[PDB]
Amino acid sequence: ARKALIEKAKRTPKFKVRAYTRCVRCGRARSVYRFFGLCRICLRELAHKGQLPGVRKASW
Amino acid sequence: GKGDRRTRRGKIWRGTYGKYRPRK
Amino acid sequence: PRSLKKGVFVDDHLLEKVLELNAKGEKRLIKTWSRRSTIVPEMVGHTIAVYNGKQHVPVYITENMVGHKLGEFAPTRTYR
Amino acid sequence: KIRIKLRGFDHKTLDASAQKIVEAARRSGAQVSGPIPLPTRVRRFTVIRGPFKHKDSREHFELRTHNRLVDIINPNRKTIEQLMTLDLPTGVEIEIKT
Amino acid sequence: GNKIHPIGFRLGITRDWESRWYAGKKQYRHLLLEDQRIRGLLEKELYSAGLARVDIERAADNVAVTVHVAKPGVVIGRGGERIRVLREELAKLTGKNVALNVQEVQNPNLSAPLVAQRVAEQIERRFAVRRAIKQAVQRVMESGAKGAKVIVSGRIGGAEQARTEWAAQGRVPLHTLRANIDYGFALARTTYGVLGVKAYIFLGEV
Amino acid sequence: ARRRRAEVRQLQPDLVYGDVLVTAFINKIMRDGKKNLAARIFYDACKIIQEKTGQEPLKVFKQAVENVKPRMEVRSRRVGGANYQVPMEVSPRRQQSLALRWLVQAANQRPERRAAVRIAHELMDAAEGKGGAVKKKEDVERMAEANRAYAHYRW
Amino acid sequence: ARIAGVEIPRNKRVDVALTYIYGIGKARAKEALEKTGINPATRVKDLTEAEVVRLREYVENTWKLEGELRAEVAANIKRLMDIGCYRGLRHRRGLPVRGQRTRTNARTRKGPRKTVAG
Amino acid sequence: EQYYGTGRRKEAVARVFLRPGNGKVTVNGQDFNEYFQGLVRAVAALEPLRAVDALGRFDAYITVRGGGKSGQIDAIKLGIARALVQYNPDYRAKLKPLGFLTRDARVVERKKYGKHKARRAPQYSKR
RNA sequence: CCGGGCACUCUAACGGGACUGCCCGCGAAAGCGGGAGGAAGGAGGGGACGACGUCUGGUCAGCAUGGCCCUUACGGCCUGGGCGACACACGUGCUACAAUGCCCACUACAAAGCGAUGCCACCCGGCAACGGGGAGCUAAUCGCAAAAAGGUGGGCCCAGUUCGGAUUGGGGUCUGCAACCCGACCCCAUGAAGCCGGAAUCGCUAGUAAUCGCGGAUCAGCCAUGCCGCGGUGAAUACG
Ligand SMILES: [Mg+2]
Ligand SMILES: [Mg+2]
Ligand SMILES: [Mg+2]
Ligand SMILES: [Mg+2]
Ligand SMILES: [Mg+2]
Ligand SMILES: [Mg+2]
Ligand SMILES: [Mg+2]
Ligand SMILES: [Mg+2]
Ligand SMILES: [Mg+2]
Ligand SMILES: [Mg+2]
Ligand SMILES: [Mg+2]
Ligand SMILES: [Zn+2]
Repeated sequence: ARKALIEKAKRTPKFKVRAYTRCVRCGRARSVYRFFGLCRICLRELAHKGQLPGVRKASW
Repeated sequence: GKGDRRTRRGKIWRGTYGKYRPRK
Repeated sequence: PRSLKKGVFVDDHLLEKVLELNAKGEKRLIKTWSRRSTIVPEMVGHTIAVYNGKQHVPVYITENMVGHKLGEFAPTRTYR
Repeated sequence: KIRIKLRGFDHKTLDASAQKIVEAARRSGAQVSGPIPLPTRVRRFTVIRGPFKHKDSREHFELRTHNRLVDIINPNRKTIEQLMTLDLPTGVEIEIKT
Repeated sequence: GNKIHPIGFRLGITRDWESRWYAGKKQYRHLLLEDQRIRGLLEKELYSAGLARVDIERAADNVAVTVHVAKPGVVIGRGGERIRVLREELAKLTGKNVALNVQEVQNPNLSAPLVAQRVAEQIERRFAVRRAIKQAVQRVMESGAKGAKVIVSGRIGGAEQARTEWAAQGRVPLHTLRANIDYGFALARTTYGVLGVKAYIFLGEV
Repeated sequence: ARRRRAEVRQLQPDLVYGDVLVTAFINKIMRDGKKNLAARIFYDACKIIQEKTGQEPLKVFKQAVENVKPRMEVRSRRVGGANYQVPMEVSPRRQQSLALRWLVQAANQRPERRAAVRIAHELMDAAEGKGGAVKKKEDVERMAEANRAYAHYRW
Repeated sequence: ARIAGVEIPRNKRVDVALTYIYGIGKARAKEALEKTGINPATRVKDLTEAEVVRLREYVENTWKLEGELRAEVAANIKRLMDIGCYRGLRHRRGLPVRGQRTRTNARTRKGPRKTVAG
Repeated sequence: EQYYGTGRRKEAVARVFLRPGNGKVTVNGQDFNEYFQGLVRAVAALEPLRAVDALGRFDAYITVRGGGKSGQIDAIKLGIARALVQYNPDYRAKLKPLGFLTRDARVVERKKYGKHKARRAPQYSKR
């Protein structure tokens, strides 16, 4: 996203309401997971790399 | 029917509880 | 069916400034921005110009409408 | 009785170091309760393959966290010796409470 | 378009995750960004070395930030004049204080992450793509490998219009898990424009 | 079915008469996949035949069926212009299906409220010799033999 | 009989027949059929000139149904209008009130479609 | 005095114990015709016995847990066929023709993406 | 439920098993047809997996990135509005138009998941949502949970009607600094179009379609009938 809009990490937003994850790396606000603090993209990126332990390619 | 709010299945579907769907 | 609850809300901004105009007797027009702010008896007579998002609309309050909210009287959009 | 809950991300690494914390406790004490598996708690992920539109793709990712027990009989006081802190694996995290 | 990252497609088998440490819960989202910051600045420097893999291990405080390279004698700096300043920058990240026990890589031309780096380096230096390629292929196919392959992106030669240069020899099956093929990506910025370079090196088998 | 002549997937016998025809019928009756109530509906009517016959239920059934199955039905065949309505003998398999399907169909076409009544009174009209069942039947044969002028466009 | 202002349910069940009343629904029934104890499932035809009275007196003078009701509601709307209330508006301009999408599906409030040359 | 044939089905396991008894077949502390109250089929489960002229000349106590009444109706029909042979082996002989001894592999398929359910695929237009 | 015990179910690792290997028929062979054994038979059933390349495909609003353009505004903070407008048009869906159904009471089996400021047992007040009080759990051992359809019983009796819940008036709870614009949920009243859909058109070949309900992600709350998974019952038909 823009740069200003990366102040989310502002401990004092004013009200816990404005607390929006926003991907850590890309900053991708949408598709952001919790268990990873990542957007559906960066997720699948590293996943394929292998920098996320236990995280395998689901099959069943 | 499966969509009438003030009824039995109306809650079962709308996913709720009320005077029309208590517990025990 | 408007659910405020068991603890009404009114953004102080004017609450204080409107409650004070009563001390001098009355005033002459105001102008809120918290159209979200409910309404109380101490309005009757006043004139709180609310924002539409573009302008400051003079909403002449009245007994009948004392229970409503500023916003319902400041029309947002335009059409025909 | 010694509660040992071995939980790792892989069925080998972990499971392996859970056939150790027994031998080193099969002589110095009760023949143990053998290592008990316990079902796995899986965290599943699915994400639109590419970015922008194309929502009819997805690809799937899991995260199986296996479990293990073992459990023994009477803190032999002399078993803790063969065990104590002679570990070695790093892809595990077992907690305790006998 | 068709295809995957055989690496992420082989983790189940022929490939152990970069970071091999159980944990999770209210920590995974943490002990994760950890590595990122690690292998993050960790690349900003060791570029000159052959920074291939960079495993990571944990279990309790005492981490294990390894690092492979083809230029170990570079990591060290001077008996310990470098391998120190850096293990210090570690407390500016992992306050959890960790090692750094380095290791080395045999033949920097089988380490895909590098083979590609090189082809990139070359290219970034205004080199002859298709030539460098047919070379790297050899630098790699010409040392043990059962098969390799290199792929340079577009804007070849600077061409005002994207292209794609191939080249590769010997078996390089990918639809086969039992494969084991180091995959190496290499970015390669340029005066006129970016352009990655992929590196595939099929070795061993079963 | 471009590959092979699909097999006439046999069906399990009836939980009573142990018949297959009967089953098939129950199957046609059932909807939304509720073999239960259907087993009933039909069975419940297998009885109603009695209150109106000293006859046996099964026979009545067999007769209703073996009576509504057609012999020659229409069939299109466009040829260098417009599509003609051609006849032709009828398959021993398309007999059954085309019949049952019509019974359970004509049944649900009646005024009777209690579902089972319908089917029940329907098999009867059927086995007997009239009603919507044999209607749609003797209404197809009549369709062919009305275009029997295309015995040259066989197959 | 003629319970609420001029009523006429008959031949049917009662907990059903009362329904045919304005301020009466499948709810205010059971209540009245209890606050006045009556075997619910009885054909109104088979009603006691004695119960019809308690039933009437209750329902009539216990609520605000029929005629008098139709006027109250209309009164709130008519009121809603008098003041520049948003809601008081959508009513004037035949359009959904409770915050709904007036683009697609809006028929019920708007009625028949007025298809125009697009 | 005792026999045990299993029989699973669509995720339904049935422990089928067989005892020489006169034939008081029953399930989870609930009469057979009482766990399968008005379920046309059910009877099926016993077909195996009914098939070996048994039925009345043999008693059965059975368990079951998992799946749906039906599935159980089937699983049970299996154990009752399994232990039934776990008893007399020369029993398969003509118990196999019908095959009341063959784990019904047919199991619910998965839900693939971009669909509504394995096969049921979204409909479209202007094409 | 406590002692007791791993035989069974299961939980989860590891192997075993099936190869046209066996018998008949045909063939030059591959292999095709049929039969026995067998849990399964000829790729047993479903996934992950998509070749050289094509469409100058999509995305410089994910991220990276060559050039260009603005640097007191094409940057930045904020508050209110907007993304939610409406005379209409199309797409994908949901709920129906009913008696193989709807309603109340009682009663019976699932699988996969989630749970720290979180799942909330049990008791209490309230018609209710929910509020107050409060046990256990870091969770095969406690909670979300009830599965629903189904089964035994009784209600309606073919009616726009006990079908159908749109729309609108009124009262109220929970999240949040704040629900006018613009949230969901409950109780009451309201009870609309709709009685099976023109020309045309979509899906699916077996545990599938059809049908019933359960969880999850995101997330304070929610506009999820959507998306992604689970399992219950369980067909028709394929000449060609
Ligand atoms: Mg940026
Ligand atoms: Mg938020
Ligand atoms: Mg209804
Ligand atoms: Mg999507
Ligand atoms: Mg879609
Ligand atoms: Mg393949
Ligand atoms: Mg283009
Ligand atoms: Mg474009
Ligand atoms: Mg929008
Ligand atoms: Mg009406
Ligand atoms: Mg009708
Ligand atoms: Zn990312």
